[PDB]
Amino acid sequence: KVFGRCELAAAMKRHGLDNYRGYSLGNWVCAAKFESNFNTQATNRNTDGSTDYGILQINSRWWCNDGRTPGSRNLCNIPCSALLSSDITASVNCAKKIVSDGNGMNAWVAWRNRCKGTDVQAWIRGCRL
Repeated sequence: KVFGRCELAAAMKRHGLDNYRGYSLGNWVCAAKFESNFNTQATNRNTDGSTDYGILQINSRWWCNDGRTPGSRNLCNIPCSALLSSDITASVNCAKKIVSDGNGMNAWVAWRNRCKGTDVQAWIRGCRL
């Protein structure tokens, strides 16, 4: 499923991401936009053989099991395919573990390179939250 930007913002707020660990809602919407273009089915292979899954492009080396990433952890205790659901609950809860890991949202290359230091709240203007 491809989200609308306000529809995603509403869903992320419902699941408690707004100001989670100090990151306002605009950061999470901006990250999703540049990681996946709001597409829950987005997958991307990495050079080391791991794969990124879902709206926040969560990686199979550490956070989920896809059965083809040898010597990998499953810290969110889910199959990676669960991150492709139009229900974003698993993606959001796993992201809550990731952002608490220590590096914050710098864990997402796209957020750091494309959202950090910008007017992220522009991503929720006009939305009815």
